[PDB]
Amino acid sequence: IPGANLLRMAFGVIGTQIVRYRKFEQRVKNDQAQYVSMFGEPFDLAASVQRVRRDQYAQFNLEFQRNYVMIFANFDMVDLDRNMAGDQFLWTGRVFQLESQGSWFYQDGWGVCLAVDIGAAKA
Amino acid sequence: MFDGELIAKLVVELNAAMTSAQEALQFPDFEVVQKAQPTQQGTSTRPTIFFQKLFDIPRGWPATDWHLDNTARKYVEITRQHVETTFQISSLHWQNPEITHVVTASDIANYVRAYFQARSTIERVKELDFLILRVSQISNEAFENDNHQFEFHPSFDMVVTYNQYIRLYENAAYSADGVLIG
Repeated sequence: IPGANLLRMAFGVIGTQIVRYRKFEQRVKNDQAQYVSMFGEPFDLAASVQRVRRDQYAQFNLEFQRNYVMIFANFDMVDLDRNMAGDQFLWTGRVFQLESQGSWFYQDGWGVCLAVDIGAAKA
Repeated sequence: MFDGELIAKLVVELNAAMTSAQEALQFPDFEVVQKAQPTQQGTSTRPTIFFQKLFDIPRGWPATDWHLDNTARKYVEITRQHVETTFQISSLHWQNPEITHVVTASDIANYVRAYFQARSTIERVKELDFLILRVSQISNEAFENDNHQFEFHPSFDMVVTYNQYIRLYENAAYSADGVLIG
């Protein structure tokens, strides 16, 4: 049934991991016509993280392997609109591009590994 | 002079140019690397310079001069060719929108081009047995980058002229005689 969420009751069997999730509120300018955004109050979320396991390429001598992650979470998260995306980090900052069945009960996600996190016990 | 000496000299000159440009524009740090690495490598997340060799132009008929070796009674033939080579210079830098102090990759490329076109640098590099012609264009190109973030890869090409030497052997004659008929 598309009523009670299946992911919530499935999380009682497989087992999950914990990530920190922060949402987007607004963006401003930096006298260069470049948007700079701000996020607010990161919180702890329970999600199942999967793999898609990238392969690299070349432009010229530049290998540029892009890092990807697949995440399942019972949250109504958005990747892109006339506004910004959301963020997360299992160990390094990440950002996703997809959508899922949010308005019924659950969603699943994506992720591209940005370089690192600030530190201080993984802020 | 061929390649190894030329590449080493160009690397030293590029290092000097970055050493100047760092105080000129206040970079965090820099690195100079060659494109087409023979071994698998990963790029560096710092202001970087890349160079590569495209092609060569013989530029003129070969010129031969003769040197005589008295002990072995042989001419050693020396042939000199004045070659032109084009090197492609490109840079890479990522823009952090939050910092207020702004420096662009195209800015670094422009400064590097300007350094090589100055009279003082040409005078200094003359003793290194090559010279530089004019540079006519710098172009910005945008690509998606591995982190799905738009980025610029400015580039331009540079021309250096030098001499190539080859050495060979030839016989020698020491006398002449003839016959006259009518």
